Amino acid sequence: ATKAVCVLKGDGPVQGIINFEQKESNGPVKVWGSIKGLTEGLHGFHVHEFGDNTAGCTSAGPHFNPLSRKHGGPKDEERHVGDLRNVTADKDGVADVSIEDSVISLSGDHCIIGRTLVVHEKADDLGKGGNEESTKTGNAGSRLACGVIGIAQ
Amino acid sequence: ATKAVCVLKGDGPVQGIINFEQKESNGPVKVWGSIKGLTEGLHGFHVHEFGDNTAGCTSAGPHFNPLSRKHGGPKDEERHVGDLRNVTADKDGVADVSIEDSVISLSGDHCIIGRTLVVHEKADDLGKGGNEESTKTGNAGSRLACGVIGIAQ
Ligand SMILES: [Cu+2]
Ligand SMILES: [Zn+2]
Ligand SMILES: [Zn+2]
Ligand SMILES: [Zn+2]
Repeated sequence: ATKAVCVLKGDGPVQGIINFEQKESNGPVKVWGSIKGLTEGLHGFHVHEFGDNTAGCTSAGPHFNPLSRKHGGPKDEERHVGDLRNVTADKDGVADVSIEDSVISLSGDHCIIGRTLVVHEKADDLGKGGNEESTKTGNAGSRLACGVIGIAQ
Repeated sequence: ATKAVCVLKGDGPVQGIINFEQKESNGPVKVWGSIKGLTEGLHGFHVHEFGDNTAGCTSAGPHFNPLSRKHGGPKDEERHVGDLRNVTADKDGVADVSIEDSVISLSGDHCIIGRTLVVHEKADDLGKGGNEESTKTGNAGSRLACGVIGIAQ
């Protein structure tokens, strides 16, 4: 089993800690933790290509997309590797994150270690927003907080 | 060619940006950038095992040492993978860094992507200090700033 971690920070009050664990090579990855300081409701959640925080979250590049596919969310084969849909902040602006994803990995050519996890201002429309950008990015607005994904003990 | 980058931050004023470039698999890695806020003089400069910033630089773990060697200088055969050259700050607190290292790598068994770069309170003694601890850590004092090493464009 392999593990990773990410501390999310930005220019505002959004802060979080997200853990990753992958029991088997090419197996599902458990993603869990908490993000606070968010507005209630849906916030886009993505792995961006570059683990480059030199210009804050702006230098993280586009969605991690090694298979050169369209943006999506629900369907494993019809998304970018980095598309992790939305986190949901409850009434108190805390998102309790707990999901399992079978497309990201902590090794091999879908590996996310050394890349940037980003939480967004707005909901990701999952590719169904009805415009061209929806199929590129999901229209999730600004990057509120991010961090580089590191190897964990 | 591949590339990496690291933004070093801590609780004090020490901060910086360090770039990595490796033109060939298992070839030398150029390491260059700048760190500010430092006391004039030598400062230890290490790759630590874990890219875990959840307890600040403390959660980075030990020197990256996949070959289970003693601590040394970068030019020694007996060294940890993570034992890089000390950086040197001028009077104004700025260490402009430019080195090459042939033991770290951006892929393979010595890969440092997803690990942590740390700049220290004082000089690394290169394992030539006059105590036992010298050949464990190099006696470089506290961890002033650190960051996770990410994939760059
Ligand atoms: Cu160190
Ligand atoms: Zn995004
Ligand atoms: Zn996407
Ligand atoms: Zn060492």
